[PDB]
Amino acid sequence: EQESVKEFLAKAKEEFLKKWESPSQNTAQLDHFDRIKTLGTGSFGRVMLVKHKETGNHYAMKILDKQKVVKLKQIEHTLNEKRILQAVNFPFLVKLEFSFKDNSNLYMVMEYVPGGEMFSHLRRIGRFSEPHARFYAAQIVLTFEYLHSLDLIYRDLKPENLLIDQQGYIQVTDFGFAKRVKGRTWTLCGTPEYLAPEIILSKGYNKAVDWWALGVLIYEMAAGYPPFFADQPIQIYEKIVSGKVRFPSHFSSDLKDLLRNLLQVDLTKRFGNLKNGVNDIKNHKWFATTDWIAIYQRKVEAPFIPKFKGPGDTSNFDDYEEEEIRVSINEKCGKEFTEF
Ligand SMILES: C#CCN(C)Cc1nc(C2(O)CCNCC2)cs1
Ligand SMILES: C#CCN(C)Cc1nc(C2(O)CCNCC2)cs1
Repeated sequence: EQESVKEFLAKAKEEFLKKWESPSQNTAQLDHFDRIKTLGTGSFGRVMLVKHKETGNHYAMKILDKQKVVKLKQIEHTLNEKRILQAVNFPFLVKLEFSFKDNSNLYMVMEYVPGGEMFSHLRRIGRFSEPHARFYAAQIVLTFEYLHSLDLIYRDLKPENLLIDQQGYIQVTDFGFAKRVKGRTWTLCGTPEYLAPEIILSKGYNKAVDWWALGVLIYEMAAGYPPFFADQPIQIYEKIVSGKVRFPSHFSSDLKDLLRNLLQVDLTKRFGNLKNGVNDIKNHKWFATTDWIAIYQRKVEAPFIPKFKGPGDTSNFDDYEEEEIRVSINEKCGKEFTEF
């Protein structure tokens, strides 16, 4: 609305498109780093703390096995992830420093954020007060304003993907489902508790699914548990498509009103997806105390600072079996990953 916001977003889009159209490639190699510790694992990849041998700097290295990426139908998703991360720039997104590939794997070398996942702190404290939840939610609102103005949808908002930095601010990690979308998209993906009804029903869907997921995240931060849950995914999906939501009595009236408009099952009536876009959220009464410019500038004192001893501390992450990073003598899946 204000011309200063319009010109900020226009410059952000110009700088994104220049890097999008000419991506960087092949900017390091594996024997430039020492392996320290496994920080997370999944069905086709893992994340490892590493140290660069010449500079001494620490990084979070995401390692993807090419053969498993193909088998689980993730080729286009992994190419989206790396092409988007090398082109974006925003205070609340983890930065990609290097990328490269070898006979067996794809590598994305990110900044290391030592404070841990928001999920760990939420479960240890029980629930966040409304001011504490609001500080984190404001950073997500600004991040989605940025991403959506570049025609990007994020599609994986949840507490495990939000890391807490040395200042107590959020860094969003894991762009494995992020995509450049000018109209609608159709892939079934995401985590069950956070999916909007139009994903579950196999519709063509848009950026409104990120604003639904922000309603699930704010509910989970302020209550301690998500609004839709069950033992089996089909039962979760039945609750989501009903959209019946019960709120704890300790929620303020302003919080309940915001959540009824983000958790709106009709996508054409959902906040974030109306004529006024993000400003229906930024101007809602639950955000009346938020200084949007001071949050962007990192000038607000955070609700807490994680406890850690230095840039290589891993005490806020958990323990996994330590496995080899094997590189085959023969090249695998070369054609499929030519652009990486
Ligand atoms: C290889 C090959 C030919 N396949 C039909 C290609 C395939 N594409 C998929 C997608 O889910 C990838 C994400 N965009 C939507 C389609 C699954 S299988
Ligand atoms: C708290 C509590 C009680 N549970 C029934 C709550 C639940 N929490 C989950 C999640 O693990 C899903 C993924 N992100 C974080 C929360 C599933 S069911």
